[PDB]
Amino acid sequence: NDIVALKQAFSLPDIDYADISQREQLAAALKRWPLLAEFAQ
Amino acid sequence: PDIDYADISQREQLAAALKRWPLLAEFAQ
Amino acid sequence: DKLNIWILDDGGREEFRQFAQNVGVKYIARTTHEHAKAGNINNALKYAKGEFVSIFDCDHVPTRSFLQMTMGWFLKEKQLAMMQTPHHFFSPDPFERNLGRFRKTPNEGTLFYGLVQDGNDMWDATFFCGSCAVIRRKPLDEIGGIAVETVTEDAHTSLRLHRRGYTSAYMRIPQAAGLATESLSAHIGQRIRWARGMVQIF
Amino acid sequence: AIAREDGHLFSCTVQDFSDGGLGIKINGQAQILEGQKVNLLLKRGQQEYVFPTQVARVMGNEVGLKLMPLTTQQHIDFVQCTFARADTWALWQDSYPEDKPLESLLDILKLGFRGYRHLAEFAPSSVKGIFRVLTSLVSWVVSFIP
Amino acid sequence: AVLGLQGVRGGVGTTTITAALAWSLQMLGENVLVVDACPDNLLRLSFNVDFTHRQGWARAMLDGQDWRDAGLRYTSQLDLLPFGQLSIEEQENPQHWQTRLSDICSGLQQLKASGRYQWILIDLPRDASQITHQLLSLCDHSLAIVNVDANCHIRLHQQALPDGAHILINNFRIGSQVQDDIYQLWLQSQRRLLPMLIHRDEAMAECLAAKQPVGEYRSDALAAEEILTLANWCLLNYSG
Amino acid sequence: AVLGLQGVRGGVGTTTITAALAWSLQMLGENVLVVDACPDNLLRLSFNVDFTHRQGWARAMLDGQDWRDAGLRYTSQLDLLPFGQLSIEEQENPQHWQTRLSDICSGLQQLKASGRYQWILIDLPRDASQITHQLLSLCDHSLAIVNVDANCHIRLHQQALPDGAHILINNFRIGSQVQDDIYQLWLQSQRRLLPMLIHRDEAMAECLAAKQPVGEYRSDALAAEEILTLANWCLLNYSG
Amino acid sequence: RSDEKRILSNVAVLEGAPPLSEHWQLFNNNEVLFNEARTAQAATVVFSLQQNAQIEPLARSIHTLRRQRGSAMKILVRENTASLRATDERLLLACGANMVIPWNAPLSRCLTMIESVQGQKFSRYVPEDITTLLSMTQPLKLRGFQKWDVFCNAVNNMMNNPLLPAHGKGVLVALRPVPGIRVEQALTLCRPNRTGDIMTIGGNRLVLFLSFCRINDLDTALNHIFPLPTGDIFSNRMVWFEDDQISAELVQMRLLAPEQWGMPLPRRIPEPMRLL
Amino acid sequence: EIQPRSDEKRILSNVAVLEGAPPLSEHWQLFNNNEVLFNEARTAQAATVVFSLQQNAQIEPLARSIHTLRRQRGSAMKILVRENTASLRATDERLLLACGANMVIPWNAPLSRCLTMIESVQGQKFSRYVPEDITTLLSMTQPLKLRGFQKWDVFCNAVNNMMNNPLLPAHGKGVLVALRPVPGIRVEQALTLCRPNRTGDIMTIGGNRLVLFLSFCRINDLDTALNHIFPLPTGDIFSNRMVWFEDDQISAELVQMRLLAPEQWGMPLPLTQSSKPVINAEHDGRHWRRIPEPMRLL
Ligand SMILES: Nc1nc2c(ncn2[C@@H]2O[C@@H]3COP(=O)(O)O[C@H]4[C@@H](O)[C@H](n5cnc6c(=O)[nH]c(N)nc65)O[C@@H]4COP(=O)(O)O[C@H]3[C@H]2O)c(=O)[nH]1
Ligand SMILES: Nc1nc2c(ncn2[C@@H]2O[C@@H]3COP(=O)(O)O[C@H]4[C@@H](O)[C@H](n5cnc6c(=O)[nH]c(N)nc65)O[C@@H]4COP(=O)(O)O[C@H]3[C@H]2O)c(=O)[nH]1
Ligand SMILES: Nc1nc2c(ncn2[C@@H]2O[C@@H]3COP(=O)(O)O[C@H]4[C@@H](O)[C@H](n5cnc6c(=O)[nH]c(N)nc65)O[C@@H]4COP(=O)(O)O[C@H]3[C@H]2O)c(=O)[nH]1
Ligand SMILES: Nc1nc2c(ncn2[C@@H]2O[C@@H]3COP(=O)(O)O[C@H]4[C@@H](O)[C@H](n5cnc6c(=O)[nH]c(N)nc65)O[C@@H]4COP(=O)(O)O[C@H]3[C@H]2O)c(=O)[nH]1
Ligand SMILES: Nc1ncnc2c1ncn2[C@@H]1O[C@H](COP(=O)(O)OP(=O)(O)OP(=O)(O)O)[C@@H](O)[C@H]1O
Ligand SMILES: Nc1ncnc2c1ncn2[C@@H]1O[C@H](COP(=O)(O)OP(=O)(O)OP(=O)(O)O)[C@@H](O)[C@H]1O
Ligand SMILES: [Mg+2]
Ligand SMILES: [Mg+2]
Repeated sequence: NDIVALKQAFSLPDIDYADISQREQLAAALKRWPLLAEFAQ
Repeated sequence: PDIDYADISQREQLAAALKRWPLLAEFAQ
Repeated sequence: DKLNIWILDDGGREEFRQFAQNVGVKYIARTTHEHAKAGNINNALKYAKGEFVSIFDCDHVPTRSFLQMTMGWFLKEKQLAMMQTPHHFFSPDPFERNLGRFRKTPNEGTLFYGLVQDGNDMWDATFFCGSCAVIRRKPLDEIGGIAVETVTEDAHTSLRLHRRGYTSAYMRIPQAAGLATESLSAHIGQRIRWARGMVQIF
Repeated sequence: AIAREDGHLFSCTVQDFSDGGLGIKINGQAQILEGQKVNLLLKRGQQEYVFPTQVARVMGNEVGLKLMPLTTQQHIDFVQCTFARADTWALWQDSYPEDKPLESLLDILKLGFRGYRHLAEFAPSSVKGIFRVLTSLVSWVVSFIP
Repeated sequence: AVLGLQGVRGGVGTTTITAALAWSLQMLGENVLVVDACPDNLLRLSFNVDFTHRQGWARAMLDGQDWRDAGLRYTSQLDLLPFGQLSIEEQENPQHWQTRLSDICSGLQQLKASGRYQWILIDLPRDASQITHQLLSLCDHSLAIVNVDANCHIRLHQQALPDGAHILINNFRIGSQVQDDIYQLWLQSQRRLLPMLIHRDEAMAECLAAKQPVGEYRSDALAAEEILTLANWCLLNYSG
Repeated sequence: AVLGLQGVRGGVGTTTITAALAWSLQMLGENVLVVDACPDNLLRLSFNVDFTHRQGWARAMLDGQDWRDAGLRYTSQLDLLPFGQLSIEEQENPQHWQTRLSDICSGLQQLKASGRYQWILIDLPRDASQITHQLLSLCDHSLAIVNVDANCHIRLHQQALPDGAHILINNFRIGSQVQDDIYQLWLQSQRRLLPMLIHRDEAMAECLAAKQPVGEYRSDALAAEEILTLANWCLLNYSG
Repeated sequence: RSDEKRILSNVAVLEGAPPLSEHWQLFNNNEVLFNEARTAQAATVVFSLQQNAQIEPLARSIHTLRRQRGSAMKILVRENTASLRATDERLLLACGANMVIPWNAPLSRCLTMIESVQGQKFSRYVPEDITTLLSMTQPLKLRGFQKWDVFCNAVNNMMNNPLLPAHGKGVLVALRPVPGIRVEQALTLCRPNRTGDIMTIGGNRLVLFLSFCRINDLDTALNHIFPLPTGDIFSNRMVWFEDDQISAELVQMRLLAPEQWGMPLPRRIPEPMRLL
Repeated sequence: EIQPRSDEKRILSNVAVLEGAPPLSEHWQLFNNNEVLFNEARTAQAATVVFSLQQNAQIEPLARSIHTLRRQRGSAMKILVRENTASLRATDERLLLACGANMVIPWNAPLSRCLTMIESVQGQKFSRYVPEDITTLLSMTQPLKLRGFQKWDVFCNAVNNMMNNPLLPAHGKGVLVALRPVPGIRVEQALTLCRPNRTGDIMTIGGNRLVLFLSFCRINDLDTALNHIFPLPTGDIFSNRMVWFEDDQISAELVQMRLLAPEQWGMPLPLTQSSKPVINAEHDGRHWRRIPEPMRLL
């Protein structure tokens, strides 16, 4: 909620935050567990 | 099932456990 | 894939080498120690291959949003060659620590990094302040790297970039916090170095 | 939140953090002693992270925690949950009180008086001692007679 | 409102969460009636009801009596309606009584219309029987209780949640990599996921052994505070 | 011969224990056939079967086909017979097919008399259905899976286990006081309790996500060793 | 010299694994192994500890081997089951064992450890008298509640013993009960199990001394002692585990006047209703 | 002799060795990493130095630091390595011991057993020989340096060269195992089903017999290696095995193997033939997963 706090504090209404750490963790998880990979795609 | 609650009060640890938790004591009477 | 972290060591310390090996970041320990931090950064540039170079001091910890809050303008202005970010100090400054007013009074440097640099932004005079900054490597290679003449190399290289036609920018949101000077003597010394460098540039 | 070795979890409010410790407040001092290991639960958004800790001080509601030797990933997570949060410094700067010239003058006057009292204890040139003590004496007498 | 709690599988914590939610709702000043629809009849024990107490609405309707006499008064703002004890023959032959319990739906509707109870919580099994479907249809809103594991990940992709039901996570553990991965996937794939989750707390395990709700047994436990958060969310979002 | 594993409560770990026990028995040199009698059809996913593989013995019998063509070979000494994916409508009204699955009893009798399989593990649900009763009737031995908690302690005093069943403990924690009390009480009171128990292991949590049995997923894990001990016990005691 | 490569070992050391080399001899129990090692000079002797009762005869055998045969011989004690305390391990090391291999280490770790001691000589001093080594296993011999003076005297006598490990004699703990329960109730909820554990009450504090307990393994001992979790009974905890700290705390505890001391003292029910 | 031993009781340990526990005595001095600890230990003479190992990348630098400490500060010192989570093979432990470490404490042993092992080494002098050149010790850690299938000639030569290296443990060089396939499948097919992971693992085909040499593998943990480099169920692909784990036995078996006629040697199947798997198993990266296949129950 840090980005939400920043948006509530100092404007920034159009900067869409790309959390690349979450995406990389999700990709590693999908690679690690074939069940999640099967259900996701 | 086979339940043997006879002579259950002859052990100190079991007595303490039955004192702590009313459910086990209720079943053991 | 597009982020390389380098640890530059002028002491040749093996603990830093092992730490870099353990965490997976790069490491450079130059054999000849000349021009101090400017020379270290130039030697690092001699090996690094990236469009942008971001310089961080040892005590300044960046937030995860730093690059996303900074890199937007570099893709919008092709003439931009330097972006600056405020310097925040979570450690109590000598005034704040000694006088007992830490969270009550504002810091000594928050007037500069809160209003003065924002004012310089309009006139395109936001100069490099050492840390919390990004420099495009293509303009920085034309000027011959970080200036090595004065003791305040950041202001000198920013002045050269402005004199070659490139612009500068400033972003107000504090995205990195460092350690303040641990004593009044340290503050006096760092201010003396800054003033000496500025008078040398003048 | 804090996790004990017997499996009980209790809520807490982190009040300060450092490189190797944290300070929390517990409403009622639920269950903690001055050497027990405790797992500390920190949330970055919707994700929760666990950090091993040892209790260093218990003074009622306030508890001091000392971080255990962390791995590299735990170090990264701790930095992302305490230091490298993109809300701490902005709100820190926005929480600075505004400028009140008269209150500022009063504070600076009190600071000068405090500095004089500080020099009323130690003295490089002994002679200055008496003069500083006299100044502080008269100054506090006047302060008592405003 | 009538709220029905169901789990995607047994052992997720639906009965414990039902008792805790009823206690938290009565702690905020809301009159609550808690109804057990699970034939196992385990919800009565969280409210200090004796095991030998065989009285309940299902046993009342299977003996020709009136099911209203089986209610219990735990506090001034909490009433309990046990299912009732079933013999081994009745447990192993569920087809001879599952069609005879349909009278509870009209009674529950009239209890809802009476207005005495501001909340009527129902603990529902997942036996895919007629009574479960009828009572789940009577529910204004419903919660789906899951744990973050592979079993629930498979089940959510192959079984139908109740219409409009929200997913509540119980038994959230510490230091489970697979749990973290599944939760990361659910934060994006699952839209009905509630923002609050219950943790794996020893207080929840001990509350049933002490025959008390977790809020009554241990008010400083994290599970009790999270159930209080759930109760506040239900007040703000499931009011009508 | 025929060993039916049934859980006193859902979520105890019957499916994962069944898959692990089959793997250990086939590692000991026994020909093993696993039958998934639970309609949820989750045992197949522990043997790397695709989620889109709808075939099974139950689906074949419902569609009128032959259930013998619904078998899957995992290793040379381990065979799998999935239940098969039922549609949503079939799950909503289980009474439309529960009486149409009687020939599986005769088929399992034929397989038992064939001698091709030395062990036939059956993963049974807990729904008091007629098919589950028949499958339990044809089972030579039974294993009741419990967790050390208040719920299973209550259930062991109010629901009838299959005759001759031995109780197996799963999800055993470290440093849980109420669990220790219940476990000591069971040691001094439960005559059918097996001397072996399985501790909560992250390997058992990750095996289903990796779509492998725990012995195949991680043979060095403690749960794998405990399952091997249980397999040795079954070979020494349940062989005849 | 001649039998340096030789490894005389018990059968149970290898959990069914074949003799790893030509230089291995496997024996049934640690008695024939002792007799065969008596003839050996620089071999490696790997004992095995199955049960607790074997420690004293094993200590005697190790003492005899390290006395009659010099520092060339390598003596290892491979523990196969959790049947050993820290004090027993110290005794075995003192009697002449190079090192004791824990049961946590699997076979491969044990074999690497056996390789570790090669080429090493036992330079530590082994006393001629064996009884003075066994006397160090348990020097207190006093259990349960003791009065303030008796407790202080016993702990002080233990601290002044020269034949005890430095800074590892025990742990002194002062427990302050939470408000609402007295110290006598805390004393009632306190059942030490070992012989060297003593407890006392004075000045709204419950003071424990756990013999040979280490500071790290203090919560485990307290969990064994108390029936309820430690943390719902007490508010604060003070610990002294170093000799100087324990002595200072004892000399600060003797200046407590009597009449401040202590001695042991000689749910909602739902009601039926009709719903309407 | 480094005659003076004034710090015989000082314990210089990495902060990670004490897993948050307070220093036991006034003699314990903690250090953040194993580089400040090495700097302080370069001045000690009889202290116990406890290093902490948490990654495999810091084994060679730790070996070099231990070597320098042992070759400069004499035999009175006590160097201990405390493995914390998992970082070591047997060969790495042998390298650390040969560099000058007194004892390597496994991660399985808890903290209390670690402390007792620390106190077990007191008063002891390191009497083993530490060579001046560290490169020889570092080369001893991997003497084969070729992975996968090899020709019968190359396999025999490599194994014999390993067995003839004097700077290696006796009867600890590796395991030579010959696998006879199940009658339903051939030997090249069995070759397709084996995926060695470590550098020193090699294999070859000849005379209807698959032979494997697993470098630095003990006999007691041969099944673990086979399970790692084959579809877990061994026995569905091989009938019986013959194992040689001693230098004389391995040499005699190699001599017997050299007598095989060249016409009975094997070659890997061409990559085009690698279309249908021999059995129902797939190698998705570095693991074997068995794919269920349809069958008819009888
Ligand atoms: N004063 C005191 N200290 C205590 C007590 N219980 C535990 N400790 C301390 O805690 C350490 C760990 O013991 P553990 O985890 O129970 O693990 C123990 C336990 O599994 C076993 N053990 C030792 N003595 C006995 C015994 O009399 N009975 C049983 N059943 N096991 C024992 O040996 C392990 C190692 O114990 P230690 O090396 O002695 O190291 C012990 C000791 O320092 C206690 O009642 N009094
Ligand atoms: N889990 C655990 N329990 C502990 C520990 N220390 C003591 N106990 C408990 O306390 C009981 C009495 O131990 P004790 O008075 O020291 O008297 C003990 C002691 O003198 C001796 N003993 C048993 N095991 C060991 C051992 O591993 N080492 C030594 N040195 N003595 C042992 O046998 C007596 C009877 O012991 P038990 O029948 O086992 O019964 C033990 C055991 O249940 C510990 O560290 N861990
Ligand atoms: N040639 C060969 N031998 C094999 C192989 N797999 C297992 N072994 C043998 O089996 C022993 C036990 O390994 P583990 O049970 O997997 O338990 C292993 C494992 O947990 C870990 N380990 C060692 N090396 C590695 C590695 O490269 N990667 C990982 N992830 N773990 C490793 O250390 C433990 C001890 O291993 P070691 O001391 O090396 O001792 C190893 C080794 O002698 C293999 O693919 N090739
Ligand atoms: N469980 C287990 N797996 C084993 C073992 N030996 C090999 N493997 C597997 O083989 C892979 C390749 O290891 P490598 O080629 O020796 O190359 C290895 C090796 O050079 C190094 N490494 C990792 N752990 C250790 C270790 O404990 N000791 C040493 N000396 N190297 C290690 O990292 C490389 C990559 O290893 P991973 O990514 O883990 O991936 C490892 C691991 O999955 C073993 O004994 N146990
Ligand atoms: N958050 C929790 N933390 C720890 N234990 C819990 C938690 N929630 C529930 N439990 C324990 O889980 C066990 C089973 O849960 P519960 O009694 O609620 O059954 P259920 O799954 O709702 O119903 P059923 O078992 O009839 O399908 C109980 O012993 C309970 O104490
Ligand atoms: N010993 C264990 N340690 C950790 N996780 C376990 C253990 N046993 C089972 N689990 C996990 O519990 C979850 C559910 O177990 P499982 O599906 O085997 O239960 P079940 O009784 O078959 O449930 P269902 O009623 O859905 O059929 C899985 O994610 C599994 O990995
Ligand atoms: Mg229930
Ligand atoms: Mg199941």
